[PDB]
Amino acid sequence: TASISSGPKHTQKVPILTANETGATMPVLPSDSIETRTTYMHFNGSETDVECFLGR
Amino acid sequence: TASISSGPKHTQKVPILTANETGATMPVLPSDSIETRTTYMHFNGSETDVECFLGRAACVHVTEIQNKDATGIDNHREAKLFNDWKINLSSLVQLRKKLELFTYVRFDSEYTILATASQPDSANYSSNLVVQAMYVPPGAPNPKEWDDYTWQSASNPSVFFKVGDTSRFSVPYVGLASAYNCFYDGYSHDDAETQYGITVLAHMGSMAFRIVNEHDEHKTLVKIRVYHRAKHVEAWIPRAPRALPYTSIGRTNYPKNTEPVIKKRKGDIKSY
Amino acid sequence: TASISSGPKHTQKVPILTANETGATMPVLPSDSIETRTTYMHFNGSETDVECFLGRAACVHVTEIQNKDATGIDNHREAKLFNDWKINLSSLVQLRKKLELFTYVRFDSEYTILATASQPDSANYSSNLVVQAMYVPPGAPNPKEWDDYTWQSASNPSVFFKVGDTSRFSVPYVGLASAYNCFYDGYSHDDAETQYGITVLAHMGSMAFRIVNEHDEHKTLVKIRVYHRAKHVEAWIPRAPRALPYTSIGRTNYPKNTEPVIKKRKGDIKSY
Amino acid sequence: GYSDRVQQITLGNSTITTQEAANAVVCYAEWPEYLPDVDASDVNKTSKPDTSVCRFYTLDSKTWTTGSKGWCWKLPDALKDMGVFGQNMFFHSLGRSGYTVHVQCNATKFHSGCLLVVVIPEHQLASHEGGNVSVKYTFTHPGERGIDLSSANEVGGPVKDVLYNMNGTLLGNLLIFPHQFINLRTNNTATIVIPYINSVPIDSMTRHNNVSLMVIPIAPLTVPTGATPSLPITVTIAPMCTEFSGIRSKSIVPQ
Amino acid sequence: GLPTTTLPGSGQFLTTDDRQSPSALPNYEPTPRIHIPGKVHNLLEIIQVDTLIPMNNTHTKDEVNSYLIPLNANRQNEQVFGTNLFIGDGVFKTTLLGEIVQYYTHWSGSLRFSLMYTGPALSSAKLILAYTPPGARGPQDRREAMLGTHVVWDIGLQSTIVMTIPWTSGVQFRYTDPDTYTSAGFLSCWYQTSLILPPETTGQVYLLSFISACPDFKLRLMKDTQTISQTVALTE
Amino acid sequence: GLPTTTLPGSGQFLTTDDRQSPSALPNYEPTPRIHIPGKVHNLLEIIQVDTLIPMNNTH
Amino acid sequence: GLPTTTLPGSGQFLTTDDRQSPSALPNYEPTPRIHIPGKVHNLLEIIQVDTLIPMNNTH
Amino acid sequence: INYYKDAASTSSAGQSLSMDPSKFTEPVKDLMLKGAPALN
Amino acid sequence: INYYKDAASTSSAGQSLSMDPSKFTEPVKDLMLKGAPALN
Amino acid sequence: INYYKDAASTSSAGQSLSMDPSKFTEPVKDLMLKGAPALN
Repeated sequence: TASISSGPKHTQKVPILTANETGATMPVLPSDSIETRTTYMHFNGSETDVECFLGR
Repeated sequence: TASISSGPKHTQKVPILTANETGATMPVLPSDSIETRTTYMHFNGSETDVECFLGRAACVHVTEIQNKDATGIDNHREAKLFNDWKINLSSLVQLRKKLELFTYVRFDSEYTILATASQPDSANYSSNLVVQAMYVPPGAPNPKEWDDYTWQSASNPSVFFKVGDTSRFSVPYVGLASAYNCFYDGYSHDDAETQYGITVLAHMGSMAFRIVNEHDEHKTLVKIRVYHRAKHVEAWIPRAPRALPYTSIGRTNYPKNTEPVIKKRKGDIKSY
Repeated sequence: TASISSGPKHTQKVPILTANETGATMPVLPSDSIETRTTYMHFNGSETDVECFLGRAACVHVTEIQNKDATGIDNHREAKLFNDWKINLSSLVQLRKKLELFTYVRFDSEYTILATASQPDSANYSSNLVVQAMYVPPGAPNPKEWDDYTWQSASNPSVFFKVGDTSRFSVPYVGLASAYNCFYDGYSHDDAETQYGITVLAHMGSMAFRIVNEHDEHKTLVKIRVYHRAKHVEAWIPRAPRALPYTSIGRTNYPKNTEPVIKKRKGDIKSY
Repeated sequence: GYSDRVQQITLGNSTITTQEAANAVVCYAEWPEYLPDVDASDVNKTSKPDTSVCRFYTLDSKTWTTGSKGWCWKLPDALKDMGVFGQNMFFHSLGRSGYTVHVQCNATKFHSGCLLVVVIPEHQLASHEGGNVSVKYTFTHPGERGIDLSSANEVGGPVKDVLYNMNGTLLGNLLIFPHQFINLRTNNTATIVIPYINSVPIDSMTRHNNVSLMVIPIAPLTVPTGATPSLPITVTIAPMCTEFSGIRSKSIVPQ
Repeated sequence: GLPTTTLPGSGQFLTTDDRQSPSALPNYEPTPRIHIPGKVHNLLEIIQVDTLIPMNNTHTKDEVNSYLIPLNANRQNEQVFGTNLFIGDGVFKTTLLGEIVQYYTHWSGSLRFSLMYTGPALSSAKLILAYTPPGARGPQDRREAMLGTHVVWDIGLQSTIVMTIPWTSGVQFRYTDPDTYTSAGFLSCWYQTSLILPPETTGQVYLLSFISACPDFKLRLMKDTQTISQTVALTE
Repeated sequence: GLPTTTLPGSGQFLTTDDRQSPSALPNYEPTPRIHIPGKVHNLLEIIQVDTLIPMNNTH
Repeated sequence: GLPTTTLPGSGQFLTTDDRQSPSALPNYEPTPRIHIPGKVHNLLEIIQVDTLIPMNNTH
Repeated sequence: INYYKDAASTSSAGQSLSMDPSKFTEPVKDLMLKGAPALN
Repeated sequence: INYYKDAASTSSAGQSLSMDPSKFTEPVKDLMLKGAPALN
Repeated sequence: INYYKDAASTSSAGQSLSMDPSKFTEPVKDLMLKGAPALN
């Protein structure tokens, strides 16, 4: 599976401008606004499962 | 698989002359310089594997708590009504010298906790106490009294066992980086007075102990011994073994006016 | 599979006349000299196998340690605050005579350690003590006090069990040679005064015992009994059984003015 | 006619030639390489100035005399002020680098003396005070000057006792670390290639030094009769495969 | 309900046993491993790297000088140094080899002893190193020494000489803590001809000496080292 | 009778262990589940919804 | 957790029982065996060698 | 292996590995594409 | 048989049986052959 | 079933069922046949 590689941008397509009045949290990522390099997650989110959270 | 047979030599090819200035240790064998006969190894080097070397339980900590009437005690922590321990492997030196043969080390821990009771002054009997050991990760509320809401430990792993018995559980490698640093030549930030060497890179959690029992008429001393066994060991970059005595958890410092560590000859260089 | 049927004989072939000077024991049977009938063995000789003969636990050592206030004790070892034992199989004679039927012996050991407590003088109660038995191989630091750094035992196998209980573990054959010498007609070097007979060839390690508990108001005597069972036995070269009493661990010496070991007849050679 | 003996290292816009080498050591048998994605964590694209930072900087020279105890430099500290390497260093949040270290000391066939040149990963120093006294920042960041083991104890500084490596271990066992000797009779330089060694993929270049280079006289310098009793030792070091990441405002560090 | 019987040893804690345990942190995900040069797998890997021996032990406080074996110009027939081979004690004891051997009870195998010469390049020398196998005394003169394992070393361009102490033994293991029955011999070194310095040169020259184990080597039965102890627990 | 040995840790209660237990109510039948909008499975699902920060903390 | 019941005899030590035990020295390698003439396997092997009888016991 | 008959007696459940924040993060009636204008 | 779910809870690891001293004993850049001259 | 890893930890060995007294009862160099004269 955490960040893809992304480079300079000069577009008409701006993912960082939104309207929060709508009630959504738009899924913006580091790569929408800076230049990133690939990295992997190495993680599953196992210990935040509700079974785990309420299970001790 | 130890020595091959080898006979007289009169060559232009001399394996025993080398240049140590290069930094290599050339792999010279008995058969390069005497006449040998075949012999087999009969041995694998099993018990020198690092998993084996670091894999037996070592005592890492001895603490003590007491069961007594807390009535009128203004500071439970101070009366040893309960006690914490920030986990370390560098306070008792036996295991410490072993680990510091390496620079970075990675392993799961298996803890065994033995608890025995003492009744140094007149008691009718020996009571049966249950100890509670709570694992308190950094950021959790810390116990203030021996019976705080903290001990509810609703999200924090805790084990309850009886004094005289042993408790045993195993914790995965909790380091923040890829390995634990046995050494760190750095600071936590570029501060002019921040501490040197001691780092979170080594941090393994922390543990709080208490007796669950209320008090009987006599007082009971319970002494806790924590044992630690590394399992699934991985070690990188060997270093020179520790020669001088240790003075502090986490610094390399040795004591002043220490004694010569190399044994002086009783005789000459020429002596046997 | 014990006797075949055999009838009258009038031969030139006499199996019962031999020459013992040769050193052989000729395999003569009932059927060589009387008339027999067939009978079967019905038996295998199972319980005379050397694995069986040396394979049951035998008491090899009884020692004793006490739990008491060490305050002001200048010599813990001397107060039986703790105690060592250099492992042996020749101090209690029952098992010793059995092993010395052979010259070289090779086996794994299974140890059982029973610990019971005694309170010879007025106590309110019986405390519950945990014993620690440390295996101290030659070259390890030896305990000096009952709570030295030694007891950390970070590299040395140690077992913790409760008084009244038993501890059990098994140690591989730790001999330096291919077998343990039950006997050794040699010295450690050609010295004019070095000891004769006693050898490292027999060395099996050594063991140190202590109570982990601090002291209660009374004193408690704990007496340790070590049992040893040979498993995976291999024995070479049978010898004459021991006739006279033993005097020392590791020497063959018998006591002076000992008594006749052969029972004198009450009567003649002719007596029944 | 290639000898182990003559060598040329060209890195960037700078070249070194030695006509009296004794092979070269590559720490742990690994050559410096950039940070692979599979090992990456920070999502930032990194900056690789290449030839402007990966060239040879020659630190100021030392003087070996019969009384010398040895010198110690820390990396990347020693280079904190060299050209654009240094700027990059103070300006990014994180950086990573390997190095080629070339230590030089020539004499004549009448001199004797032998230096140990060793690289120690994570050399945490000891306070000469004992106990749990710390070693202040400035003291472990001597810069190009390095630490002079024959200088006096100072307050908040490290211990400078050579038989103990500045940490409670014996000089004799430093040989377990990548190292090379300079024996006037054999050798005139020592070269060690250092791959990046850390427990994290990239780190801060200012709060943590990841190797100390140490040059220690072991067989004392002995000059021919009526020779001047000393020789200079020069250290030239080149960052290799350097990467910087997390650019911003420019760190301010004590002193 | 399945019927069981518990055996002797139940409830004991043996620091050397290896079993499963519940994880206190169910479901936790450890940090990924990244690559780090230098991984060690066996202590046998590292005792083959040679380290310096403080052979010149004759000082009174630890000094860089006890690593230096001195050589005198123009002496003939004489002896350069001597030592027994109790690798767990004496000169050997602080070396990495000595230091690891001390974590085990028994050792077997060949040792590699080398000497690197540091004298001016225009000097010359011929030394003899001799290994004396157990059973005889430390040699008292070269004649005595030369009848056992030996190497005539000719000091040249090639600066180091590697002598091997081949495993000579009845019993297949020796004790690391010095023991008689189990003893390994002596190592001595003498002038074969003599050190000669060039003109304009003077004084003593020194040899550095190293020790490491051959690939031959075996160590077994781990135990605690006499090389480290303590009187109270340390704190931060 | 099968021979056993008990290990260190026997009888301990670790609040984080996960094992089977006898049911006190053998054979009881729980109420059927009906559908309810909004099921959460991971705390990671919810920390992606944004909420307001009291940035102006100065009161 | 599997349900068990312990029988009479639990915890006893019978010097003649034969069971497994943990090794105190995990991973240790014993010295190789070499050949030695004379191996004995059964006491029945040796009681077939004849030995002298002190028949004249009258001393 | 379950040793017991009832389902309540089994150990903890196993990770949903479900994970779909959109019911919480994007419950809008007309779909919003990142990059397209929020309000047209 | 593992009785437990997590990997940390398993017993000790099993012998590397890796063993390669050359990173420590021969980290030289140009390969040295035993028997050939050290310095050419 | 061995529950333990090391060989020393296994139970007792099992009967040699070897049994050959001739090394002890007839170690003579020239073979003696029962019934034939001992000394020829």
